[PDB]
Amino acid sequence: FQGMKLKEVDRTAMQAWSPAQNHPIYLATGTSAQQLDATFSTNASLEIFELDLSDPSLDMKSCATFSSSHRYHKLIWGPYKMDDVSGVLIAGGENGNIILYDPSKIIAGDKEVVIAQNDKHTGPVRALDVNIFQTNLVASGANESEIYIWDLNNFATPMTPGAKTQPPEDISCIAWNRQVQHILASASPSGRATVWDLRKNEPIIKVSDHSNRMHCSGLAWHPDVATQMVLASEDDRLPVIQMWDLRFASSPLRVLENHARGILAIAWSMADPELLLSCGKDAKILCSNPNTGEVLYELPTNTQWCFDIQWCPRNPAVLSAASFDGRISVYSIM
Amino acid sequence: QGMKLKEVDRTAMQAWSPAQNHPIYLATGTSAQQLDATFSTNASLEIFELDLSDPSLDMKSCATFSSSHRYHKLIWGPYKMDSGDVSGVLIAGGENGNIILYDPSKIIAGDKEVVIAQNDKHTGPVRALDVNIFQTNLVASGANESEIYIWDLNNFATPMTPGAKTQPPEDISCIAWNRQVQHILASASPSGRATVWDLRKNEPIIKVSDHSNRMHCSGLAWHPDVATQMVLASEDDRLPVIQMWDLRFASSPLRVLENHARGILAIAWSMADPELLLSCGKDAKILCSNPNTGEVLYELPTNTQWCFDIQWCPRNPAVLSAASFDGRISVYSIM
Amino acid sequence: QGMKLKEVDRTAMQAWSPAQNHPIYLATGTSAQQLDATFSTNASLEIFELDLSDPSLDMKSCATFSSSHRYHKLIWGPYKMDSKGDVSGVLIAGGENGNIILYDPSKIIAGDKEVVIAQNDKHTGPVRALDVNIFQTNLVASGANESEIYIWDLNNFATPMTPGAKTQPPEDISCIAWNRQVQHILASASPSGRATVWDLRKNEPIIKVSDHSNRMHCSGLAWHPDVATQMVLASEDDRLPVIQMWDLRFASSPLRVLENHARGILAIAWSMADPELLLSCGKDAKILCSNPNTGEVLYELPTNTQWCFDIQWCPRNPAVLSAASFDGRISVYSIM
Amino acid sequence: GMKLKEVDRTAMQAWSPAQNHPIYLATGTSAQQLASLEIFELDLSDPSLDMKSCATFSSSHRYHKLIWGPYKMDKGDVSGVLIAGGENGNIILYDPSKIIAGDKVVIAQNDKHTGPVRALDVNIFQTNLVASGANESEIYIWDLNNFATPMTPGAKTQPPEDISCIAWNRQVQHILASASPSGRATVWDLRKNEPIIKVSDSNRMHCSGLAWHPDVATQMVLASEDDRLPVIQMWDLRFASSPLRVLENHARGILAIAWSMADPELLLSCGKDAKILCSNPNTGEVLYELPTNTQWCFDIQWCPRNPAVLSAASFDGRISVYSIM
Repeated sequence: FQGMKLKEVDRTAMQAWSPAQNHPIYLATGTSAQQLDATFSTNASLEIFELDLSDPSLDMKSCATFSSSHRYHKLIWGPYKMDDVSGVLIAGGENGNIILYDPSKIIAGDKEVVIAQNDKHTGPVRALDVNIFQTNLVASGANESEIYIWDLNNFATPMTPGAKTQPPEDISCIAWNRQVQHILASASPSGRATVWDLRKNEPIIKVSDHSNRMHCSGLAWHPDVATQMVLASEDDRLPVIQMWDLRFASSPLRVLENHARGILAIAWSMADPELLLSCGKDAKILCSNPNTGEVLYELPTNTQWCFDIQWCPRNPAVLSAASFDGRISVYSIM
Repeated sequence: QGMKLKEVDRTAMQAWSPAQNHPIYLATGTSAQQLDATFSTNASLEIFELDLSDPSLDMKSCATFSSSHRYHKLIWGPYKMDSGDVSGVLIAGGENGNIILYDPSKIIAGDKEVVIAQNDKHTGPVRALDVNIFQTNLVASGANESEIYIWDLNNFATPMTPGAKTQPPEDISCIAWNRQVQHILASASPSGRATVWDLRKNEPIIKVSDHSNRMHCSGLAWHPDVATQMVLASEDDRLPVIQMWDLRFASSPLRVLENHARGILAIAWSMADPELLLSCGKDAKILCSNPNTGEVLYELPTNTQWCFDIQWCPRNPAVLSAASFDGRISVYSIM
Repeated sequence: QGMKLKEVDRTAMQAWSPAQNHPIYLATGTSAQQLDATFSTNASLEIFELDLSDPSLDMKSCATFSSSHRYHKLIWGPYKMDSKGDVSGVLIAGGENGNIILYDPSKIIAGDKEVVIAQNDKHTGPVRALDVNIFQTNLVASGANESEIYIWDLNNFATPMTPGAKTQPPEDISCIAWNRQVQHILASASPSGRATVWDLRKNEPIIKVSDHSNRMHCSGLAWHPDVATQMVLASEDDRLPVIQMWDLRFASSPLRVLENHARGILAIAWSMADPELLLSCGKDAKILCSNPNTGEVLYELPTNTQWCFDIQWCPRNPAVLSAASFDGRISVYSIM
Repeated sequence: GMKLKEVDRTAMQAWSPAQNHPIYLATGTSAQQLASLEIFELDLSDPSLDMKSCATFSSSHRYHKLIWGPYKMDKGDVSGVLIAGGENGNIILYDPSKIIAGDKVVIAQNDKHTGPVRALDVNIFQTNLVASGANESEIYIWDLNNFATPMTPGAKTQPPEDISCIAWNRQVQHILASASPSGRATVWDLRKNEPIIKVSDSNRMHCSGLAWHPDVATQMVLASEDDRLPVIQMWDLRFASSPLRVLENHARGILAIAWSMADPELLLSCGKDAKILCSNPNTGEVLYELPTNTQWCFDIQWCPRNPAVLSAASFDGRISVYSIM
C-alpha cells in the first residue's frame, strides 16, 4: 500500500535510532538474545550504521563494529551522556546486565567503549526508558517486579519508583509519561499496567481489562495527552491495542483490533500522535489513527513477522522494523 | 485410517532395528515402569523378526536372553565397534544408574556372551538415551541430579559431558540429538524446561519453557528437516499439549497442539515425513498430527487401553509400533 | 614421497577454508571454463570436509547448493562482515557476464535457503581473477575484460575503487595477486604475460614487466611469500613452457626461468608455510614441486594421463594440497 | 563383487537407457508377489547403500513386466519410454521425463491383450518397435510412432500357448523369438511375417528366460525354473535339432538370466539355490559367484551405461545394486 522500503540490514538484532538532534542519522543494532538460527551461533556484536537517503541502494553504510560478550533484550539510545556523537547507548542484557556504551567511542573505533556496567537485576532486562524532561533518568525492568531508576550522573546506585507490586511478575514494558516528568508506567505479561508517582514513591493507579486473555507486547503514552496510554496484546485470543484514559480507570476508552492475529510491536509517533504503527502475527505493518481507530494504511512487507518497530526521531517520515527472518527494514511513509 | 499388521503379548520397552539392517527386527525388554498382578521382577530381552510377507498377526520370536536388569529405556544404535549379520548395539537404560550395551547379532545367534559393556556411573533411573545420526558412535544419556553423559562406543569406559550440570538438580526426562547439526543436543526436565547444548562449546546456549507450572514432560523431538524446531509433550491433564518451538523466536511456542482430552504419554516424529507426528493420549487415542499446521490427520484404531511407547519403523517409513496398558505390542501401517 | 588421500567426482573451481577455521573444508563450484564428459547442465556449490582420521578416499559432503551460476574463479576469504556463524569467512566467486557473488559458507553448511550475501555485474566479461589481501582481509581485488580492475571493501561492498587508470591497450585480466609482504602492492597480469604492479597509495602503476617473447600465454601469477619484490609468471604456451622468476628491483629480464615441464604450465601454487615449495601442473600430465629460488625439481606427484587446471595448498594443513583436473576429479594429496 | 545400493521394494525393474545421464532405476509394484511406479537415481558418488528417490507415481496397476525403451516419439531431459505390462491385457506407456519433473504421465494405454502381459522387448535397431506377449499365442508388435493399431509376427501358434518371453534378435532387426512356459521357442521373420524355425527340449522345462547372443546372430539361450531340469540350454539355429551346450551350474531352477551386451562372455543367472552366478556362455564355466544371503532373486539386469553394474530384485522385498569389480 503506502510508502516504500529504503534500506535493509541483515542482522537479528535489537535496534535504536540516534537521538533527534544528531547528525548523521545512525541506527545502532545489538545482537538479540533468546533466539538461535540453524548456525546455533551466540556471537554478539554491536554495530552502528549510517542512514543515507541520497543513496538509492538498500545497503546502509556500516561505520563501526564492537565484538560484544552480551546478547541483548533491549537497546535504547538516550540523548544524554555524562561528559562528536550525542547520547548514550543503553543495553538490556541477560542475567540482569545493564551496559552503557559510548557511541562516539564506538564510531571513532576506540578499545574502551563501555562507560559503565551493572548486574543488580534478575533475569532479562526487557524494559528500558529515558525520561524526556530529566534525560539523565533511566527506568529499567526485569524479573520479580524489579523496577530500577538509574541516574546517569551517579549510575552506581539506583532508586525504585516504590515498593514492588505483589505477587511478583516480570516487567515486560516500561514508559515515562510524555507530559508529567515524575509519572512512570510499567506493564506485566498479563496486561496489568501500574502507574507510579515518583513524588509519592508509590503506585497511584492500576488498570487491566481482560487479563485472562491478554499477553502484553507494548506500552506507550500519548505524546500530548498526559492521562492517555495504549497497551498492545500478542495473544491471538485477544489481538488488540487497548486505548486507556487514566481519568476513566474501569475500562479502555476504545479497542483497536485491526490485525487478524496478535500484535507483536507498536510505535506511537511523537512528531505526529495521529500515527500509530503496529506489527501483527498476520505479517502486516499497519498505521492506525488511535483517536478514531481507523487503519490509515499498510506498509509493503513480506510474509515475515516483526518483533520491534521504531519511528526515526530526526526524520518523522522514516521508521525501522526488525523481523524474525533476521532482517531490519527501513521504510518511509512518503 | 489405519491397519494392524502384527501383535504380541509382551509388557516391554521396544526398539526397531537400524534402517540399514535387513531383515527388520523389533527388540523388546521388560519395562521397569510396569508390574503385573503376579508381581514378577524377572526380566528378558526378546527380539522379533517382522515378516511383512507373512499375512498372520503373529511375529517370529528369534531369541530370548535372561536379563538381571529391568529397563526404563531401550534404543538400538546403528553403530557397533568391530562389525555379525545384524547391525548396531542395543543400548539399555536401567534402574540405579545402569547403562548396558547388548550385541543384537549375538542375541539372534543364540550364544551366552551378548553384553558388550555395562556401568553404573549414573544415579537413579537411566530414562533418557539417544544416538547421534551423524556421529553414530556417540550416545547421550540422562538420569537423576541433572547428569548428562556423552559416550563414545569406541572408548565407552570414560564418559564426557555437554557442559557443567544445571542447578538446581532436576531429573533428565528426555535427551535428543539435533537432526541437522551434529554438535547440538537438547535435554528436558520433568517440568518441561528444555536446555540446548553446544557440545563443541561445552555450555547450554538457550533454554525454553511455557506453562512450567502445569507441564509434565513425556516427550522431546527435534524436527527432521528444520534445525531450530522441536516439540515437547505434556502428560499432565491440566495442560495436555504438544508445544511446537522454533528457536528463532524462542520467547514462547510457535504453535500449541491440544488434540487429546487428557495428557500425552508418548510422541514419535517421522524422519521420513516430518508432516507426521504420532501421539498417545490418556484419552485412549493414538493420533497423527501435522506439527506444522496443528490439525489431526487421522486416528489409529485402538480400544480403551492406553498406548505409551510409540515408535516409527526406521527401514519401512509407513510402519509403527505401540506398547499398551494390557501388555501388548501392536504394529500398524498408515497406508 | 607424498601420497593421495581423497578424491571427489567434480569438474569444478575449488577453495580451502581459511587456516583459522576448524574443521578443514574444501569448497567446490561448477567450472564455467570446462565442459563435463556428459555435457552436464547442473551448476552447484558443494562443500566437503577433510578428515584424515578416516582411511577412505571418499570425502564427506557437508552441503550442496543448486546454483544459477557457473564459476571461472572461487576464493575463500578469512573475513566476513557479520559475526554470526562458526564457519569463518566468505566465498567469493567470479562468474560469467561480469558477475561477482559473495556466499556465506556458514549459511551453506547449515543448509539455509538464501546463501548469497551480495552480488554485482559491474565487470564486462568472465571474472577469472580474484584475490583477498592478507593484511586488510576486508579487501578483494578482481579483474575481468578490457583492463578492468576493481578493489572491493567487504565492509561496504556497494562501490568499488580502481588501482588507477585502465592500462592501454585494453586487455583481459587473467590473474590478480596482492603482495605477500606490503599491503598496498597488487599485481595483475594479462594473457599475453604483461604484468602490471600497482601501489594503491599512488593510484598509478609502479612497474610493467614482460618477457617480450610473443610466445607467452599467462596461466598463473604468484608473489614470493617472504620477498616483497619477487614473483613468478607461468606460461601455458607449448613453445615456451616456463615459469619466469622476477625480482622487480632488477627487472630488465627475469632473474631465472624454471623449464621443468615439456609442455605448457596450466597452474601454480606457492606454499606460504614453506616458500621453498612451488607446485606446477602441465600439459605433459605432471604435477611438479620445485624450489623457485634454485629452479630445482624436488618431486613429481604420481598422476594419471589427465591435466590439472587448478592446484592449491591447504592453509591449515601445509603438507596437504588439492588438484582439480579436466577429467572431472578433484584429488587431495600429501607431501609429508 | 560389491553391493552399492539397496532399495526396499518388491517390484519389476528397468534401468535408464545407455545414452541417458544420470543413471536411473525405474521400479513398479510386482503382480507376481503379495500400488506405484517409482524412478530412483543411481548416485555411485554417494557411499551409502541408500538410493536417491526422485519421483513416485500413484498407479491403479500392478506389473508383470517393466522395460525402458531408448526411443520416445515426442522432447524432455530424460531419454526413452517406460513400457509396463500389467494384468488383464494392459500395456501402459509412461513418460519418465514427466514422472521426474513432477507432472500429473501416461502417453498411451490399451488392453488389446488377454491376461497378464509378461513379455516385452524393444528392438535395438528400430527402437520404435516393441514386441509384447500375453495368453493364447498372442504376439503384438507395437510402433511407438503409431501406437493405436499393433501388428502380428504372423499366424498365432496352434495349439495356443501363453507367451512367457519375447526377444528381438541382437544382430538382425527383422528377427524375433518367442518362448512358451514349456520351453518351445519360435523364431519369426517379420519380412515374411511367418515362423522360420522352432526349437524345444523331455517335457521337464518351465521357461524363465529367453536371450539372444549379443554377437552371434544364430545363438540364443533358454533358462528353466523347474527343479527337474535346472538348466540353461544354449541353442545355435545353425543346428536347430538339439542344443549346442547345456549350462547346469545351479543345484535348483533358474529364475532369471541377464546376458551382458558390453561383454557377451558374461551371462548372469540366479537360482533357487540362492546363488547369483556369472558364467561364460561359450564354455559353460562359472567365472564369478556374486555373494548373497539365502534369498531367491526373480529379475536380474545389467546396467546399460555402467557395464560393471547390475541389479537383482529379491522376493524378500529388496532390489540390490551390485558391482562385478
